[PDB]
Amino acid sequence: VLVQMREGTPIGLTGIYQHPNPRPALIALYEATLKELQDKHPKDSVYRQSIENLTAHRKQIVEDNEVSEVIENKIGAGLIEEVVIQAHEELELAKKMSEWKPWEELEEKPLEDQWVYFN
Amino acid sequence: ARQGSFWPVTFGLACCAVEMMHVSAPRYDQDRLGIIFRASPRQSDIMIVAGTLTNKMAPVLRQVYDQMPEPRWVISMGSCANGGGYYHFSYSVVRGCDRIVPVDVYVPGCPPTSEALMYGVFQLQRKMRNTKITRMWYRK
Amino acid sequence: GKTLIAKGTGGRSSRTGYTATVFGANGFLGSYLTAKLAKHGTTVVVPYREEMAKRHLKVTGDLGVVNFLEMDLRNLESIDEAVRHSDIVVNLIGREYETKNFNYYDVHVEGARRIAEAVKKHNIARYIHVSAFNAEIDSPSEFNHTKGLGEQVTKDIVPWATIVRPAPMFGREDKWFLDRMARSPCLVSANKFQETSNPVHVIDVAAALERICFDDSTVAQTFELYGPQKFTQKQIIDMVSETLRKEVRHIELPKALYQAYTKATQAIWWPTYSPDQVERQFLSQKIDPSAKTFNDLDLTPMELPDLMFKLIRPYRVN
Amino acid sequence: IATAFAETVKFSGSKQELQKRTLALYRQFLRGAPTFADLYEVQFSIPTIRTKIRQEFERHRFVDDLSIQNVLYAKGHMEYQECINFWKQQAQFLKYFPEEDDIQGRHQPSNFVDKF
Amino acid sequence: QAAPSWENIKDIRLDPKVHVDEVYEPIVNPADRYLQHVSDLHQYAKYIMAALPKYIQGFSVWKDELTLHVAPSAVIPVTTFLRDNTSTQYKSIIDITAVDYPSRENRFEVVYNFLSVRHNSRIRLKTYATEVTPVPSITCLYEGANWFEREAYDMYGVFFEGHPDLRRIMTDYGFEGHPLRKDFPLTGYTEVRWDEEKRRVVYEPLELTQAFRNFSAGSTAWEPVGPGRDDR
Amino acid sequence: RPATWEESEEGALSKATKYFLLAEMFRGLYVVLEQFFRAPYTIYYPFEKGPVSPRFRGEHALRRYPSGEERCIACKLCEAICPALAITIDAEERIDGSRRTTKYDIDMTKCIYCGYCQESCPVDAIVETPNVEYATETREELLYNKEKLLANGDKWELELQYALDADAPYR
Amino acid sequence: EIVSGAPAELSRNRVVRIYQQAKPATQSGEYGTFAWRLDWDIVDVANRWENDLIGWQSSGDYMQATQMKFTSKESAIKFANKQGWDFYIQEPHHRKFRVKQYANNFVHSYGKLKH
Amino acid sequence: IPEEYTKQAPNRDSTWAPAQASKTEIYKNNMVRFEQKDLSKQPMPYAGIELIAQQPVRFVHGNTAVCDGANHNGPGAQGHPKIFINVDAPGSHACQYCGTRYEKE
Amino acid sequence: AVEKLLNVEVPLRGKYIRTMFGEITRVLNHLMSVCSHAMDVGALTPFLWGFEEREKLMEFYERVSGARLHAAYVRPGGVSQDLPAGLLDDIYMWATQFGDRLDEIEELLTDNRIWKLRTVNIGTVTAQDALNLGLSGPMLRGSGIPFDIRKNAPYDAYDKVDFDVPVGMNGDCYDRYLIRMAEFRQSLRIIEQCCNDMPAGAVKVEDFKINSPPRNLMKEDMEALIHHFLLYTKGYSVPPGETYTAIEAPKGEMGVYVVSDGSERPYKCKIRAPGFAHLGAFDHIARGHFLPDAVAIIGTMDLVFGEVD
Ligand SMILES: NC(=O)C1=CN([C@@H]2O[C@H](COP(=O)(O)OP(=O)(O)OC[C@H]3O[C@@H](n4cnc5c(N)ncnc54)[C@H](OP(=O)(O)O)[C@@H]3O)[C@@H](O)[C@H]2O)C=CC1
Ligand code: SF4
Ligand code: SF4
Ligand code: SF4
Ligand SMILES: [Zn+2]
Repeated sequence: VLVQMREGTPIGLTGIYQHPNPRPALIALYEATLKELQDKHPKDSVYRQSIENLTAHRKQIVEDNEVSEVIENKIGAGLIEEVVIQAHEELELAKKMSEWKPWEELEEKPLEDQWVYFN
Repeated sequence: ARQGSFWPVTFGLACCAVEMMHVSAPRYDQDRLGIIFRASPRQSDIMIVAGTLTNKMAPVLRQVYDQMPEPRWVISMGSCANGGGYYHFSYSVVRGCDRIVPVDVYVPGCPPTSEALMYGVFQLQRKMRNTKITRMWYRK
Repeated sequence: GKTLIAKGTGGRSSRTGYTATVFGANGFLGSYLTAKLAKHGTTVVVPYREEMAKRHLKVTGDLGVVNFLEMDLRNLESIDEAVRHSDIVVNLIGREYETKNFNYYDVHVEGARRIAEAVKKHNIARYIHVSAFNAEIDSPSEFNHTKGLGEQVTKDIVPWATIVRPAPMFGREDKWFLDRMARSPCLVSANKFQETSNPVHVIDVAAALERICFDDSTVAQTFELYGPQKFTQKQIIDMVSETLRKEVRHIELPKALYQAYTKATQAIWWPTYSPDQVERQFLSQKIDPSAKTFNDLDLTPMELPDLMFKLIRPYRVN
Repeated sequence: IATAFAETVKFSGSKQELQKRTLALYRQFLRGAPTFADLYEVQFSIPTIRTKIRQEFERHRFVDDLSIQNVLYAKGHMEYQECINFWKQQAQFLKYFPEEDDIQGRHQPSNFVDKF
Repeated sequence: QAAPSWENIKDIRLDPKVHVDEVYEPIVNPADRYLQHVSDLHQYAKYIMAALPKYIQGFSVWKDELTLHVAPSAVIPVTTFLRDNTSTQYKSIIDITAVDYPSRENRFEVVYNFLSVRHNSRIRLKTYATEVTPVPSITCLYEGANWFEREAYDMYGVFFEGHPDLRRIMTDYGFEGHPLRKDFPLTGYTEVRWDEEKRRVVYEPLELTQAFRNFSAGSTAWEPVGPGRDDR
Repeated sequence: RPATWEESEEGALSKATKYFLLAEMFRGLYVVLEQFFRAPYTIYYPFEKGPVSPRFRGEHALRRYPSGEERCIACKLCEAICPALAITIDAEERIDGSRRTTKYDIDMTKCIYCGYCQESCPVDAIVETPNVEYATETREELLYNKEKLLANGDKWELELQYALDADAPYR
Repeated sequence: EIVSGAPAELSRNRVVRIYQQAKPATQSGEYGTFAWRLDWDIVDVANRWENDLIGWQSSGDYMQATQMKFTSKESAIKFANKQGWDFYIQEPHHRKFRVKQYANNFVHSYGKLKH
Repeated sequence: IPEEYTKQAPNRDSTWAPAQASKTEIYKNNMVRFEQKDLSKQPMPYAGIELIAQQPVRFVHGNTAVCDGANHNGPGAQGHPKIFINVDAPGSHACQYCGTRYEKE
Repeated sequence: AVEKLLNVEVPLRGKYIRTMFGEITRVLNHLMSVCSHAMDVGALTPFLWGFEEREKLMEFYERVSGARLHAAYVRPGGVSQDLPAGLLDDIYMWATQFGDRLDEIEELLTDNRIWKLRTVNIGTVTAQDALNLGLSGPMLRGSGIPFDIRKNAPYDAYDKVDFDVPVGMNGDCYDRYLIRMAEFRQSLRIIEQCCNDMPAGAVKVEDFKINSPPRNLMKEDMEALIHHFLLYTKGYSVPPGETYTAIEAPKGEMGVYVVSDGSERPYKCKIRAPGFAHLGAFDHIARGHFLPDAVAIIGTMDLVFGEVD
């Protein structure tokens, strides 16, 4: 229910307005991300153990720090509004990744003719 | 009078148009001679084809050429514009504008100098000085 | 002159080697025949008289297939030079009006005699001379009288004389067949306001002249290029006014009263409607019973009206 | 984020559906013929356009694979797209129309003797 | 400042302007800047391999850049990822185009170069498509595609799928054929234009050039055998 | 990410003055008037000429030696890099034993003036001129055969000698 | 089979050649051995005539100078039937093993002697 | 192919042909388009066949003759590259870049 | 793209002269872009004043190249030839006045109310969209992402020179104006320090297997002749494989994608042009305007259509 993906008509840095409450919206997005991906596809896959662990790491640094600036210098991304914008779409990415199940075997073997260039 | 004012219309397709607008630059100015080009094929006299000439362009070029009054000349500015030039071996290039429009003064080379374009212009005006149209009404 | 397989090739610059020379050719008919002639790889010497009018015949071919020489029918040496190197030569020549320096004589009689004398002095194979329709030796249109004299002179010397007599022609920028229909401020003439004859389309004239100018076994025959079917009168003006403007407005003036405009015509900067045209308005196609046509040279020339739909259609109302 | 005359690219599977789709394409491509004659001012008539369009589709009546017929459908609908407005010009447009004979003169009667 | 150019204050200098010595350009290394980055990038490719093992084929690393081989029927789920992951925040595409090698039965490899913004890191992604069968576009993900894939279609006839306005840009509008296929040569089939008799109808012919492109058919013994390098 | 409210205190009615009458725009008029007084830059091209560097490219004049035996040897290196294939050569053993050019052909229709011909003819026999002496009315007056190029080198080698003697220790 | 993107009538008219490029006899070196070549013939009336103005050789073949470089002969021929025109394949010719004792410089009773 | 001529030009300063297959006839050279033209279009090659007979033979009492052709005013190397030729039999006096004749004496 | 695919590196003289030539080329490109832009907008004087020193930059090509604007001067193996002396002496005296005249053309466009309603928040392209459009270069940095290639993937000695990159704040055409007008007075610093730091060394590549021999000893040596001969007959050997290389041309990121056979000639070359991507983005940008808006928004995104294909 977090409608603070991106705001409207305020003046932040690069053509994307400033969200009002970035910490509660972001911690709700991390909670929803952990609720979706963990309960859909198995913990065997490296993809879950990567997205999940990075998600918990970001969750830790958000839930610890207070201002919207120290969280930047620890998060390794750009602006915190843009951190929220980034943090939106992996929820929908894992949500799509429910479908087209990638942790299965490789569905196609090319003929090995296709991957020959020279020598 | 025809030799004095002498304005073209830009057709101006490529690099050779960059040298054409260098003739409008202050170093080798057009307006010290009278060359004040309009962007309109009826108000024009001569039609400088500059740049290479695609296969795709050429009907538009001949349609521009036809809506142009009768004392008309054509300058082929640039090697590509005459005898196809540096491409000449494309599927999509026209091997010289001699396949499209009749030309009265050629101008050689990829991009010819602003010097070169003005030298071609003075050679065209030197041709104008031998037009002898009134005494050709008298049938000399 | 001896050659290889036939005329019609399938690609430009697969060049022939036939070296032609076309007189006139700046104006009306000589556009399309050298357009058909340089299209298929033949060297053309086209002489001219006006420098600014010769330009639009250059783009028909690319290289060596169009050349300019500065002829003039006064100068013997110019025409002498003009067909030194030629192989075939046609002359479409002759204004439809006298100039301020030319008679109707010696624009296709002694003008023809000079160039045919150059032909005989150069042994040029395949001399083709166009001449007018209705080319009699009678007076009434001294144009026609002079064309009959010209055919007589071209048969006096040079038995290599393929004379061709086209009808009134029909093409883009028709000098006095459709320009007096298209612009037509008040087309007013023809005391006999009907009773003309055969029209022939111009590209069919050019195809006839092309298919005569290369094949042999046609030396000294004379051709007349008949209209395909209709041989129609000035009622085609009505079909011209089938286009919605109907501005044609023929006012059918008296004959001797019409002379004054023609006598005005000699004073003007530009030619208008000189009186041998007015006299030819009293004539018709005195069609030769024995002259080979499009059916002999294996062509079928196109009809009038459906071609006129294409040919006059800038000039509609909406 | 736009179109020009709703060019869609989505090849179906079944050959019946591709049949119906080419059929509706043929209807629009045939219906636009007086619009073509208006737009380009040809000499010939609208039935000449119609018999040549029919000729062009009879050129590929007996093509087997639907997975060739897909890109043939794309070529057809795409040249309809470039004909329904004034992208093509009449010099570009006459490349479908071997109209006149008199350009050629006498030529090959498809005999061996007159190859020589 | 002052004292710059003309209307001169009579002050200038074209003297004593030198550094005279003998050069000391001590170097031999062709490509050693990249080896730490290549060792990082192997491991990054191993991450992408283990993360999405269904849809990917073998990675291929070369000289500080990266190329992912992808089965062609499934590209859209790959590029929902890898554009738009947190750890792979690329979001900026720089090239889609095609390359024929008409050796193999599949004929046209289709090559994508993508660009990161947060990470300053390029990537390449390849599929293989035949003239017969299409591969889907990537215009569903972003809007920078629908021009480039027109360019790909025009140069090749690599037909696409799921895409609006698959027109021609890069050729003439009545021109069939596809140029960057190595089928038809430089001259093209019909490329002439002339306009004399059938007036202004600049209609083509069989393109008969004035001097043919006399080729380059020389070849020496053998170029080189590569000094391989991998992290592992 | 500078927040930069910037609501108030830009000016105190001076803002209405600068907006109201065109002071910022009258400034540009004063600039172009001050530019009006200064020097022009036209070069009367029939009578004067722009700067011609020695490495500038021209019309392909063939050099010969001192007492020149037609310095081109048809070595074909200037063929194999003309990037529009504007070079067509044919060669033969001439009567006196050496090899010479039977014909030498430059499509000045399609000479890009890359100078690679000059950068590779080892005896330095084809040379880009500095002369812009051109503007023929036919293509048939552009297709330079051997005689045009030998004539063009015979018309000037003075200028070419100046050019090489400022360039050949850099080529 | 209909051609999808081949506007010529090449596919019914000409004979094309699949050939291994021959080993040149002048140089030693064998890089032309490791290709396969597609080449259209010049069996033509067009067939590179002579110009008359400058004297180049203006051809009439729109596809005179064209070479594919393939990998395998059967991949070559699967392409050649896929795009579908009449071919002719040409088998290469190897060089046969012959044992070369450098010591071939010894005789019995025999007339002829060499360097 | 017909009868016409304009006697105003031989081949060059040398009278006959310069080499094998370099003709000087004009009718085969398409006399159609030489007309109305000066003949003072450029016959400027002096046919370097004549210019070796201009050149005097140089003598070297060694056995190997160096040839450069480069000037002694140019700052850069401009002559043909350093071919070493032999002067051994009389007759082979031919630097194949310049045609300067080197005889052993 | 080629010398990356050769595993060679041009010496330091070559990198500095290609960098300074890249930045006078950058001055030339942004100058002609702003001039043609302002001519389409309507002012004629900035166009002609800018071409007045474009003619001096034409000479600075001409004293190096063989022509005025086109040049075969860069090679894969470095460049063609070292500079002449009076060029390097003169180019300082040029750059002495170019900042003053750049201010002179700057004073009558940047400040006026025309260009302030003639250019407003017009053609606003957000960064979320601009990354999704395949835009680059000046429009990208106008949309406020401090990213180019030169400071971020430093080819050819931009590493070694103090180079500051302007960043937009609003994604309109006005910051796309002002970011070019800042890149002028950033490139002039580069011409300054490349006039200072110019070393002495080989300006081609060091060996002669790959580019060209020196023309002095190509007439005193066997090996120099065989390298000269094969370098102009068969080109040269290139190792096989792919590469892609992008630099920020002054119109945006130009990419070159080259698949080399392992032979004399490139098996595939695909260019990549900002004038082919920005043109592709044009429809998404142009909506909700008028036609005299669209004339300016052509010239902002550097639509010189000789970089389409
Ligand atoms: N009503 C008609 O017009 C008909 C035409 N014909 C015949 O067809 C022939 C060609 O028709 P068309 O194409 O309209 O002719 P044109 O209107 O094109 O004129 C012929 C060209 O030859 C030039 N010319 C040649 N000799 C002279 C000369 N002594 N004096 C002045 N000008 C000369 C003319 O002017 P310039 O010197 O300036 O180039 C003109 O350019 C005509 O001669 C006619 O006999 C037959 C049936 C109907
Ligand atoms: S003639 Fe030269 S300058 Fe003009 S477009 Fe062609 S290549 Fe460019
Ligand atoms: S200057 Fe360039 S285009 Fe001209 S002939 Fe020499 S290499 Fe070819
Ligand atoms: S490079 Fe030299 S030897 Fe070779 S063809 Fe040209 S002039 Fe003759
Ligand atoms: Zn010598």
